[PDB]
Amino acid sequence: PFFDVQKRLGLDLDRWMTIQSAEQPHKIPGRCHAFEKEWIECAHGIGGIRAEKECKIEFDDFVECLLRQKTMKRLSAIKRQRDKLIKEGKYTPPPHHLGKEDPRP
Amino acid sequence: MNIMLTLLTNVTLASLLVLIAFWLPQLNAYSEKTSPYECGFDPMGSARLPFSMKFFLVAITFLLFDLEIALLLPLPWASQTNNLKTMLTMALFLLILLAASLAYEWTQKGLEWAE
Amino acid sequence: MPLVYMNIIMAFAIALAGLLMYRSHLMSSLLCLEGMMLSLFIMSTLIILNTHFTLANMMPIILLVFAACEAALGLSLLVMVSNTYGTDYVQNLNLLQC
Amino acid sequence: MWFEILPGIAVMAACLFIPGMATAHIHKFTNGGKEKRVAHFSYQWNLMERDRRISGVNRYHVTKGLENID
Amino acid sequence: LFQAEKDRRVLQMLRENLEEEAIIMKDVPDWKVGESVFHTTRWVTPMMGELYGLRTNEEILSATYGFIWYT
Amino acid sequence: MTMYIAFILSTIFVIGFVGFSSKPSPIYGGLGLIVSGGVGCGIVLNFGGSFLGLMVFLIYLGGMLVVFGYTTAMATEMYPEVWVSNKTVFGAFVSGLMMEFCMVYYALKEEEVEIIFKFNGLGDWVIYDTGDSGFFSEEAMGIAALYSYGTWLVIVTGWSLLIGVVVIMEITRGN
Amino acid sequence: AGRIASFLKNAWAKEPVLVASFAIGGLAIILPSLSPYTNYAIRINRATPYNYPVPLRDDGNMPDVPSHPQDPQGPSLEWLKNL
Amino acid sequence: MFMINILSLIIPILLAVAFLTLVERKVLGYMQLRKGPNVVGPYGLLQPIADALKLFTKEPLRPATSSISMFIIAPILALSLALTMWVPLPMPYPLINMNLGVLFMLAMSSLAVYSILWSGWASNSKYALIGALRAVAQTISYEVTLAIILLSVLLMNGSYTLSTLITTQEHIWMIFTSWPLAMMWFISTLAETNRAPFDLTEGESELVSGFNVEYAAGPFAMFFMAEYANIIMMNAFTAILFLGASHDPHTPELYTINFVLKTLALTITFLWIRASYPRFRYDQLMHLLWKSFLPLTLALCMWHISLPIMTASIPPQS
Amino acid sequence: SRGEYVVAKLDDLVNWARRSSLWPMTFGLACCAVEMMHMAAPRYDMDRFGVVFRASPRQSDVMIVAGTLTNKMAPALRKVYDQMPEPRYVVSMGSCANGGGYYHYSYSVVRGCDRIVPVDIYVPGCPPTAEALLYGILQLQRKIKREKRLRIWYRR
Ligand SMILES: CCCCCCCCCCCCCCCCC[C@@H](O)O[C@H](CO[C@H](O)CCCCCCCCCCCCCCC)COP(=O)(O)OCC[N+](C)(C)C
Ligand SMILES: CCCCCCCCCCCCCCCCC[C@@H](O)O[C@H](CO[C@H](O)CCCCCCCCCCCCCCC)COP(=O)(O)OCC[N+](C)(C)C
Ligand SMILES: CCCCCCCCCCCCCCCCC[C@@H](O)O[C@H](CO[C@H](O)CCCCCCCCCCCCCCC)COP(=O)(O)OCC[N+](C)(C)C
Ligand SMILES: CCCCCCCC/C=C\CCCCCCCC(=O)O[C@H](COC(=O)CCCCCCC/C=C/CCCCCCCC)COP(=O)(O)OCCN
Ligand SMILES: CCCCCCCCCCC1=C(C)C(=O)C(OC)=C(OC)C1=O
Ligand code: SF4
Repeated sequence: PFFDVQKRLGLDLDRWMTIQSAEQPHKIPGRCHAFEKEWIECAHGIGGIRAEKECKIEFDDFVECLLRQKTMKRLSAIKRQRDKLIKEGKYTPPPHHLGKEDPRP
Repeated sequence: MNIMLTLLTNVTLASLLVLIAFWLPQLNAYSEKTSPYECGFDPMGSARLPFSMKFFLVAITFLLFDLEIALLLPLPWASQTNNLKTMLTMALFLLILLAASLAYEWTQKGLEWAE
Repeated sequence: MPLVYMNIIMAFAIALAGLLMYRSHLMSSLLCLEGMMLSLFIMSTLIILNTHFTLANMMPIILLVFAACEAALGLSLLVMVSNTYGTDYVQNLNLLQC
Repeated sequence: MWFEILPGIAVMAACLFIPGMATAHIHKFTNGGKEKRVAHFSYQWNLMERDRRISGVNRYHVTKGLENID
Repeated sequence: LFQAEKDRRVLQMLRENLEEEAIIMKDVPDWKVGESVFHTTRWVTPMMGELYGLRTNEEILSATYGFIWYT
Repeated sequence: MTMYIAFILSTIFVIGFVGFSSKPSPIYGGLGLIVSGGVGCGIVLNFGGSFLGLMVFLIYLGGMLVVFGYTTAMATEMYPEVWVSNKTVFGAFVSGLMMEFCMVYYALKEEEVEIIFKFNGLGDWVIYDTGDSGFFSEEAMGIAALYSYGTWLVIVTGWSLLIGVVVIMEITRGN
Repeated sequence: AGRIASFLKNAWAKEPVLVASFAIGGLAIILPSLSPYTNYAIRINRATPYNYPVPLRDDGNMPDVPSHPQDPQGPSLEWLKNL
Repeated sequence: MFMINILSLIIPILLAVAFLTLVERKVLGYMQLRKGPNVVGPYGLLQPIADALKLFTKEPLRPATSSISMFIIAPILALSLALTMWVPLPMPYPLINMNLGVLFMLAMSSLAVYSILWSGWASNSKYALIGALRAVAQTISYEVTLAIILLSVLLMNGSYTLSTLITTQEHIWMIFTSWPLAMMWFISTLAETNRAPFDLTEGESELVSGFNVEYAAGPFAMFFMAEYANIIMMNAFTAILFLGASHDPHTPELYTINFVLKTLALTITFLWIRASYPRFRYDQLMHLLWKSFLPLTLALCMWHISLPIMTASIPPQS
Repeated sequence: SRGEYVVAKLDDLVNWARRSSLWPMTFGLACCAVEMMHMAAPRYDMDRFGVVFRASPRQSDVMIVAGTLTNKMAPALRKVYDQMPEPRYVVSMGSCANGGGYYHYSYSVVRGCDRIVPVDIYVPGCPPTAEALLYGILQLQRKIKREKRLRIWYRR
């Protein structure tokens, strides 16, 4: 089914391309390099069954970095509250959030 | 942003030229005038009938040889790598098989059109 | 997810349904196969660009190469079928039953 | 021719002169007169954006020298 | 110098967003101001939406498609 | 929010997919696939994939030219069908259009799990990275890595191409 | 000796295009392995600083690492100036 | 202000095409011991205006058997793509500065063939169908060789940016390094623009008018303008690729003048070639491209990959 | 009036454009077509007047009936005449095309091409010289110069 010729011969036929934290050209990092690094080092050598349970926090962080669902939910909630507050006139946006900011280098 | 404006301007100019050509002159269309042309006479059959392609085999090979271009176009960027020996070996290896594929179809009469 | 991801996924689904539902011409189904490949290319490229995974920037090119191989195979089979029957209709391919 | 072909060639050359000269003049007119900046990579775009931010008039080509460091 | 200025600009934008979020989300009963969505306590590179969420559309265009559209 | 350009491009992508999936005459199918390839090239360009989008556009242009030649050779009829010349083709086209409309509406006006998961929209600009460095294109570097990192991929791809040439010649032999 | 000579004469008489193509391809295949400047090309590729050189934390046991760019330690590109 | 630049690009190109028609007529006349147009205006300078006004005041006709949408779309696509091909050309500055200008031009050129194909098919006439199939054959003949020639030539440039070609040729023309590739590229551009001896799609002696036989009036004129604009654009691209003009950043008009004379010389070379030779058979064109051009192109691609490594002359800007 | 002046000037422009760009169909029948070729020859060089042969009837402005029109050929000539977009002109060249000529009493010859299509200019001769055909073409140009379509429309 899976004859690990690569591991027996130490060839690295396709293992250079399996993960995002593995030796990219010019040392260009992946957008979620640290989260995947943490999750891989948490789950290494303990087996797939345990990796799912004792490393669920790192995987949740990695998935949040990948898809950013919770961040978008928080931003949507904040903007909905902001729109609700302006429509009744209780809140006014600051000048630096309306295009009249003082830029810095 | 600029490229979309340029494309829109070009397409708009062409469409406006078509509109001017189609609405400015006087039109007198009748059946004899709008009929299909075959130099003096009515066509025997339809122009939608199957039209045999004698170069059908070269057309299939063009599909495979066109993707050779996709694999070879990043070559200018590949020449900037440190392991130049590996890149040169693989670049020369890829073209050699492309040359051998052409040689195989040539020697097996694949480039000659159907009779 | 972005809504563009849903758009590309529905493009794949529509092309798959178009392949699975057959009209008279064999050629139409090959175009649906090519459309599925195009949607796969677009989706994979978007995923790779978004996550900045540098090394899989070459993977869609391999996808395109094997897409060309598939298209050549399908066109060759269509050539033989049309040479046999003079038409690329699927209903002529009924010599073999279950 | 034979020199009567020349007027048409000259008209065509005059027509072909216009695009590049107009492009250069428009670039100079809309970039402070100094050859519109080229940003083929993200670092050049970052330089352009910083130049726009520190100009004070939201224009990258407005250049601040040593007179802006009091 | 560019790295130092980038750090300061990003931190200032995050602080301004935090203050505006504190003002806006006061009426929500169970909302923690500046609450992270990650279990880890290490620094996370801010997402584009987080920096420019409460700003004008022109700035968002310039930040997202400014370089790609520049020709 | 910002100009939703990629949303329009992806909607046109889906529209072209419906166009060639309702399966009119292969001429119009190829036209729809060309439109889809162009708008997909534009989509990929809008996220920074200039090379990949342009390359897929070029490849599909060549493929569709070959497909047009083959359609004229072996897929013609006396009256080629368009999207309005047949009840079945028109029904499929309208059904695809309204299915896409329903999905889009249910997607942006509320949050539902269509098939896989849900989403709210917010435009594509939110998920970007605002990374600021480099005298190169990361897409170009990753693609050029094929000749230094992907030796195995180059080997299998070249073998597959040569075998494909041999295969088409074997199939089209006849006898 | 003479068989290959006659074969090459016939090929030059009938298919000069293929003869030239094979000669150019063979030269392109074999010449790079005998060139002394291939290593120079590799070194030139290595000498291009695409990314920032991250400094090392000094621990008092690196005699071959400079403390300033103009210090004599580290790689030198003098060979490149005269190339 | 950018729309001003778009117009200052497109309108003079149309004027140049209009007067290129007259230049062709006069040059082919004088190579044939006659004069060509010299009555409509002094030295025939008013002939293109009369031709355009006659063509756009003449009745256009829809064939009864034609497919109307594609029939109308094809000339629009042709003219719009012909105009679009000019935007990345650096003269010395481009209207649109692209990282990949050469490959963009490749893709747009590949798309341009569909105007011919769709016009021929939608005309629903036998001669137009023959012309469209000949166009399919021509593209199959030239595309791969042209692309690999571009690859081999640009290997010495270091990127696909068109403006870098000026820097690459600061001291010498690229032709002095790749003249076999230059000859093959010249023949490939002759085939790509459907010009004699490869003017197979129109095929006037054999197919009467070929793909555009059904077309009349204004729509016909747009096909003509698209073809001539493509000729000028291809010659300008060849001039940029193989004949590098020295550019002074403080005086770009010198580069503009040098560029214009070189592209005019290349266009006149096309005109001369048309005046000199008979027409190929359209199977002979494919045999020429696949049995002679393709092997040399592959060998020279190998050679131009190996040469910068052997001589330590790899260009910058990965 | 102002409108009368405007339509007169527009007529002048359109007539100049049409008579300065006259494209005859590539169409000949007999002996006369040889003199047509000689009128296209370098000595006379009709292209210098703006006269270019075009094969497609869709792209042609004038038909020159140069040769005998037989009964078997008349439907084809009528077909190619009809397919010509307007404005279109017909020039009859030679005795055969004018009135039947030397085969006038034949059983298989149409006694003049004006039985099939309207004719604008009749060029006499058997064959007319290339110079005579050039004179006929210039006369057709002068006749086109006298058209007043827009004046007639304005006075309607
Ligand atoms: C070079 C690039 C730039 C070009 C710029 C110009 C672009 C021009 C585009 C093409 C339009 C001009 C064509 C010629 C003029 C238009 C004439 C015609 O198209 O319109 C007529 C429109 O007529 C309509 O069918 C009915 C007329 C009434 C319509 C009522 C619309 C609302 C009017 C309300 C009246 C009160 C005033 C409202 C306006 C302020 C229909 O003409 P028709 O006879 O078929 O065609 C024959 C053409 N001939 C006669 C010139 C040879
Ligand atoms: C056990 C039996 C062996 C023979 C039969 C095996 C059948 C399979 C075909 C060949 C086996 C594949 C083995 C080669 C795997 C490639 C990887 C390895 O060789 O290392 C490469 C060494 O490169 C070599 O040149 C590999 C190329 C040699 C193969 C090309 C020709 C042989 C293929 C023959 C079969 C293919 C089909 C038929 C074609 C004739 C790259 O190393 P390097 O670049 O240092 O460092 C990479 C790490 N970086 C990126 C961080 C720098
Ligand atoms: C700007 C874009 C939109 C407009 C598009 C059109 C572009 C402008 C048109 C260019 C006008 C030039 C034509 C003038 C050439 C006339 C040459 C002269 O010879 O004409 C003479 C007299 O002139 C003519 O009678 C009238 C010509 C001028 C027409 C009036 C001017 C109208 C201009 C209005 C412009 C409006 C355009 C449309 C705007 C929407 C008659 O002599 P002719 O018999 O030949 O020669 C005899 C041959 N020989 C010498 C060898 C013996
Ligand atoms: C080691 C180099 C390899 C890589 C470099 C090559 C890259 C590209 C070149 C290869 C492309 C494929 C070419 C395939 C050759 C097909 C041969 C063939 O069958 O053609 C014969 C004709 O060709 C032959 O004569 C058969 C082979 C003859 C020998 C060809 C060259 C062999 C090697 C010669 C040079 C060797 C190296 C150069 C050294 C020069 C001496 C100093 C049939 O001709 P038709 O076109 O069908 O005839 C129609 C009209 N009668
Ligand atoms: C381009 C050179 C000028 C060609 C002029 C067009 C000739 C049209 C007459 C047709 C014709 C041709 C072509 C012709 O070749 C010929 O001789 C057999 C005739 O017999 C008189 C003809 O009638
Ligand atoms: S008129 Fe005289 S020259 Fe002309 S075709 Fe008749 S017989 Fe021949």
